[PDB]
Amino acid sequence: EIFELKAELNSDKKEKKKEAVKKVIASMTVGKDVSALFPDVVNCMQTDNLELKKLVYLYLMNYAKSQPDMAIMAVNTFVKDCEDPNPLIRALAVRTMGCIRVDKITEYLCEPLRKCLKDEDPYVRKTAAVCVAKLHDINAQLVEDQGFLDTLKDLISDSNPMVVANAVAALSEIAESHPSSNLLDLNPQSINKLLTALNECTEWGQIFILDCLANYMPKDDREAQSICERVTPRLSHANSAVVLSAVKVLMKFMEMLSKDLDYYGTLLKKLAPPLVTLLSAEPELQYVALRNINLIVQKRPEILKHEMKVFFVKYNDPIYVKLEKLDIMIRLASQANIAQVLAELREYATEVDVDFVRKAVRAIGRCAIKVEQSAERCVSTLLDLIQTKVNYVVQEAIVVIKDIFRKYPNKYESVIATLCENLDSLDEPEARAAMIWIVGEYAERIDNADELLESFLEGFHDKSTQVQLQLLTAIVKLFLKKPTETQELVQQVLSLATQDSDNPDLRDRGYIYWRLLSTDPVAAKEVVLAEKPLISEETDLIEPTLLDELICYIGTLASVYHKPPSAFVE
Amino acid sequence: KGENTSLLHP
Amino acid sequence: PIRLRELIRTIRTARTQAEEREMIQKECAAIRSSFREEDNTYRCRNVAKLLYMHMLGYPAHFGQLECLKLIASQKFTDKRIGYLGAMLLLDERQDVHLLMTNCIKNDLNHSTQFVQGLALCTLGCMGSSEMCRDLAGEVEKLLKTSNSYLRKKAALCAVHVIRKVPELMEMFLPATKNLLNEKNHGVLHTSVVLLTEM
Amino acid sequence: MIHFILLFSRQGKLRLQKWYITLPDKERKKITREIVQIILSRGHRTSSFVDWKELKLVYKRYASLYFCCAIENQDNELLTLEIVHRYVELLDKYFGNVCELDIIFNFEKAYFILDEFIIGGEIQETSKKIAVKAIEDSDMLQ
Amino acid sequence: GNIFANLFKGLFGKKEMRILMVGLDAAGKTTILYKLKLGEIVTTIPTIGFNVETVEYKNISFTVWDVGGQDKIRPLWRHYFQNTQGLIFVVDSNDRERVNEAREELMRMLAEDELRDAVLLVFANKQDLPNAMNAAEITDKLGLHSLRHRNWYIQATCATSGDGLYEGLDWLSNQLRNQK
Amino acid sequence: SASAVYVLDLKGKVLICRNYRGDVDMSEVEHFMPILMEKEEEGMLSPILAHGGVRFMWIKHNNLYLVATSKKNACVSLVFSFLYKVVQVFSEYFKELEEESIRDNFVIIYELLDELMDFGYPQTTDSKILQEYITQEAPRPPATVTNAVSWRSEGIKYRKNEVFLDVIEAVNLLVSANGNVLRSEIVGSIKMRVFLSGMPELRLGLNDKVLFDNTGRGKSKSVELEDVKFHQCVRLSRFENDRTISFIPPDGEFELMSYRLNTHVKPLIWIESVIEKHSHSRIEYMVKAKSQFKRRSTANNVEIHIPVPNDADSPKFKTTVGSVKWVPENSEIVWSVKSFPGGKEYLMRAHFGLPSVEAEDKEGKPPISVKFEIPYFTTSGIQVRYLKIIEKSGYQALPWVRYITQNGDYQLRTQ
Amino acid sequence: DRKGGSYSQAAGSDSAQS
Ligand SMILES: Nc1nc2c(ncn2[C@@H]2O[C@H](COP(=O)(O)OP(=O)(O)OP(=O)(O)O)[C@@H](O)[C@H]2O)c(=O)[nH]1
Ligand SMILES: [Mg+2]
Repeated sequence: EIFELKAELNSDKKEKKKEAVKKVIASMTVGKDVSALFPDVVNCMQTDNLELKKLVYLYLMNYAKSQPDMAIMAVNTFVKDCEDPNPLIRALAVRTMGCIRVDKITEYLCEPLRKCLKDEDPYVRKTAAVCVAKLHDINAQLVEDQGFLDTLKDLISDSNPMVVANAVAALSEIAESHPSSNLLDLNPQSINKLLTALNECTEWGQIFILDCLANYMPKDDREAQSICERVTPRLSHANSAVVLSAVKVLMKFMEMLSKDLDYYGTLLKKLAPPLVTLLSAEPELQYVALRNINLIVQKRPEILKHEMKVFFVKYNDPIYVKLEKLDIMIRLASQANIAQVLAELREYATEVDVDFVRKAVRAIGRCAIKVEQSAERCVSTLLDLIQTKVNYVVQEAIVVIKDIFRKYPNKYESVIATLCENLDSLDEPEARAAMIWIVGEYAERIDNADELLESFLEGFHDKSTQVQLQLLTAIVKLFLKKPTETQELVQQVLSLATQDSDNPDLRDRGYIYWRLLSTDPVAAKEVVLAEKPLISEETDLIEPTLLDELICYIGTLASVYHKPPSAFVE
Repeated sequence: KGENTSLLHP
Repeated sequence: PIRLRELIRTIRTARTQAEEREMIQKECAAIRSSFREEDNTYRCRNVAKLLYMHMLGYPAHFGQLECLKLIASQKFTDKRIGYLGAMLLLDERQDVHLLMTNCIKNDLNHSTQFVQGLALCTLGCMGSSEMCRDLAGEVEKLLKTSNSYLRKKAALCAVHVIRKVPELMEMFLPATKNLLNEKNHGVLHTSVVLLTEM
Repeated sequence: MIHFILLFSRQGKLRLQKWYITLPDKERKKITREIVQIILSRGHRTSSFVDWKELKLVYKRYASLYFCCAIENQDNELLTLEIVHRYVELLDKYFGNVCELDIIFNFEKAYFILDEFIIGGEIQETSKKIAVKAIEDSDMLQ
Repeated sequence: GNIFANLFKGLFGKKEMRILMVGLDAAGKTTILYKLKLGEIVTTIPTIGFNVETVEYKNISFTVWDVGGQDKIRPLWRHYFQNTQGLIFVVDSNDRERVNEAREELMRMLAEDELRDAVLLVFANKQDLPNAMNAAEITDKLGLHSLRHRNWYIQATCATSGDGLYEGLDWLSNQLRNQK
Repeated sequence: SASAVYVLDLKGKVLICRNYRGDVDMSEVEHFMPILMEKEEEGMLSPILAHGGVRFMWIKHNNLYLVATSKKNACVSLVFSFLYKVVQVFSEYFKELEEESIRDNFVIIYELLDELMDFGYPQTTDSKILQEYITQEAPRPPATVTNAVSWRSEGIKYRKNEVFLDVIEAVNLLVSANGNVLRSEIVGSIKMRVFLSGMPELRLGLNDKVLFDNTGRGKSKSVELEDVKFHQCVRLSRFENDRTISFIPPDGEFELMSYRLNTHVKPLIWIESVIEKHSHSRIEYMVKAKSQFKRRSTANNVEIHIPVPNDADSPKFKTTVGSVKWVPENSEIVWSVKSFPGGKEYLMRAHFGLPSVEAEDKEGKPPISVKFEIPYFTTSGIQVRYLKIIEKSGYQALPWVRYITQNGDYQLRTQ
Repeated sequence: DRKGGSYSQAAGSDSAQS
């Protein structure tokens, strides 16, 4: 096996060498440690066949880190191959030189990199730029000493527009890892030159060209208007990444754009068809499009005011896609489409996904809380969900009702009777605590509040800390409101939570309640059963500083994660 | 394979 | 009448999880169609396929009446298939073993030793709170038998009844008296286990 | 007694399953998945004894398909291993050169042998030849 | 296609038919089934589960699945209603207290869309004491005339004597089979 | 900015991997499978995985997951576009997407992967360009990639200049269970298979509403596409300037334009579904389909899928037009129709029993979707004006195009 | 013939637009 392969590789037969190389490649791909045969293949490296040269280069690249000492016998071969007349051979040699993770290998490759920097072939120029970028990433000091920054900068203002885009991407990558000192920013002539070559750049070069504009900050309305006009044709590109880059560039330029000028209105009008087109991309890109829309929603929410039908989650849509659609609908919910949102939530509540059902219930509750015009509709939907006889659905409806009571309890007295007998046997702490709080705060429309609380007092001392606190608060509120039917209940609750309750916070709360009851029961009504102020709901909108930063970082991994770029990288 | 082998090899 | 071996070979031939699920669904549909006509000739193959699917993680709610019907049958293979179905897919929480009490009582007095032993094993494996109440008398009757091959089964049934119904152990106090001279190792082990459980 | 005994392959496929405790189907599936994950995530020097859910989870596989047992903490651990070895020997004698392929094809025979050997989690046949003779006689009935 | 085999089978008799065993517990359903199958008054314990048997008469094998009238077995009667073409009801003429329960059970069973093509078959059980009602009083009490789209026939059968079983079997065969 | 892109398998084995930056260790792929298994078992599985500080974005392929591990905050959209381009290139080169071709063309696969991207930045993405320089059965790189026109190879010579167009129409209707259509959008598809000599520059011209309004002819039937996406060869400058669709057609089948706009017209097929399901006794399928399309248009190969019960068995179909077949694998009955002329009314009456034992858990109500495809029908009414085929040498072209209307997201909400 | 609509000849431009 290994001995036979070594003997075949140490032979003078081209067919045998090719067969040995193919076997070694197959073994390496299958999970075989062929690094021990790297020195043997070093001798059989300078071959006229292009197929064997590629395999040898791949083996050296994959066996360079494993055997750095054995990689010292390839500098001469790389130097010889760097002057090959065939552009493909030169490009392969340039790629292999930058792909070798050898500290002492890149030092001797500086001369070949300098020689290939001025390559006339656009593919050769792109390969040289890629090798320079790889060397700078591996050794920034080596790249600076070699002076490749000037060559990379001059590559942008040359021909080979794909080569220019490759050089621009390499320069941005070098500056991306740079500490921002000596940046490669260009004047408006550079931006105009890039825009002129933008229409001639390929799909990959278009992204590189648009990436440079993401860092440049426009300073004049005329320059911003020209940039917006140039980027407008980019929205009619079949490439999803190119469309996303153009949208991000337009959003960044809109920060300095003037709302009085008609350019902003035209950009907003032309952005909606782009968002609609992006929403119908592949499932892998659907999540990215949803994240981009959510990030840009907080910036210009009026752009997608009428985009509500497309936000509906399809039957075959993925769970991530459905969640993104639900989040977009919640963020884009409005009174105009309140009925549509309610219908979608009711339809979405009939699915078999427990997590999906919970997300739909949360979105419906958020929509009901945000818009008070649909409070009655939200209450009716919650009542229907509770009557649907679903444990998870019942818990979600109970949580929504409890949240609405604390937010809009002025007209919530018509649901206490319906919620009084609503299969209260559920032991879920989130639903149980919400029901207890609703009963305690709304202990006016229910004539059997004491009877209902009697069943929950059997295991008050061992139910839960939060549940016990909620039950104690409800008992105290009932005693303050109607102590004739709860005089003994309050004493029993105080005894259970004061003597049989070992919780520190719960014990302190029980002692405080007992002291208040024994000091001034009349004052307890104005102290315990007081009119709480308006509940400050947590705003879901991101901070303006983060929103502005997220506008520039469009299409990156941070946009999907909704985290700052420096808070997600390692 | 490994499935046709005897459980105890006896 | 698809054999269990053919179903196993077809399942092994499937690679994708979705493809395996589709094959299992087709097999279950075929089994349900065969059962809906009240088929009794190839019931053994359908029962084996359903048991394999249930063990593989396939639903078998519709294949509950077929096992009960095969249990009350007369074929030895059909009786074994029904007993296996009752032991595997039948439980106290299932609620489908309530009708099996009459079948167990009828098979409790069966002359065949394999049928009686299989019924006793099924009762022990799927002991219920109400099944033991209506079957406690039958278990005690077989505890006094002189069958070495059935003494262990009777002891196991009594132990299962005692574990499920601790209040029924009072009826086994005189049944195990004078049973320490059993020559068979199994009978002596069963008696010792019953005494330890008591 | 043995709460549940299941024979699972190395790849995770289950070749046998016999639970003496009535549990929900979803709960039983979750317990089986957890047991498979614990066995699949255990080394060869773990003593073949795991105290999972207050149950003596004893895992000892002599081939690619492994076997697991769940007994209460009231008896010695070596007894479970001895019973497993005796059952494996009895199955090998009844079948003859038992392999993974034969186990899948002989699932009904293996279940019948297990039922005739242990019922309700307790040992029912102490002898090795009497149980084999009884199994052969039952099979010959038809 | 060809139906020569079907004609040959039908020339010598091929039809079998089906039947069900329903009624109140201790109403002679098991005794009636034993008499129909075997022909003797066999003493049996309460029907905790069910009794399955077949009866061959007039070249028709009408299988009868006896089901008890116990509370734990009353809800189980729906399991035997699947793939069932006939149903036999056992009444307790000597059990006045259980007469209302039997009538309620019969009404509940007849109020199912699945059991719609099965004709009514009520057997006047407990026909051994003077307290047993006639073929009209039992039908009037059970309201058999108010069952629309149901072919119900009143037959009196005594478990100890066995008389009237042939008449009920003939009525059931006429209701099910309508051939020469 | 993925560190390394690798091709996985259904069993977790990596069919082929190729590191591009080297900042991510190759051993992180092994932990990807357990993470995916945990996410699937808990519902947290996502295409973009995250192994600590390195994100392993994966795409579910036909037989293996295209896992592209990344370390820094690289462009997720760019990575997805590169993965899609690689998948398209593999599909063009290899007709089968499975493990059969993964281990059979590794020698050319490695070269294609090396030439596609370097240092995480894709460089080559044209299938024809890649095949002209990398073959599985090497010369200098073609000048087409270096030249501006990378979508139309020069020097192509053909005996005849014939271009086959395809007016693909996707009729997507989202009818809720209440009977009202929520999402009714029709997405156009202008795909042309140009096979001529040279590199002609197509001059696309159609009865566009915007073009008609600009030219003053905004009074006839003009198609107003809400979203129109041009192909790679289509110049966006001309379209933005005066809607001039001038671009070099590709060598072969390519998508020039793809219209996308909402539809405010009635559905081509109106399906009324009735569920007379008894309580564990029987089930009724009162399915009635009404053809709202023009009578002159016939829907060929119409397959209206009606989801039947999961545990339903012994079903009987009582229909009038079209055969109904119940597929146990699909757990539904599809109302297959060979030819469905416009205005046709097909009524079906399903009847099957149900098991006595009730189901332990609910199965949901999947929507009912049809597979109707009526060609030679232009529902949108957009008519192509002309196609400006111009060549430097000068030749007479004979382009052809066919309008095909099919059913896309035509799902009807169940009751 | 071919399913999905027979191929039809296309013009070069809108002759009525000059
Ligand atoms: N002595 C006597 N008993 C009768 C007569 N007719 C009906 N019975 C009653 O019918 C019962 C028959 O019981 P079984 O053989 O077990 O069948 P069953 O009627 O379904 O009763 P269960 O098994 O308890 O459901 C006897 O217990 C009698 O009380 C009769 O003519 N004479
Ligand atoms: Mg009876």
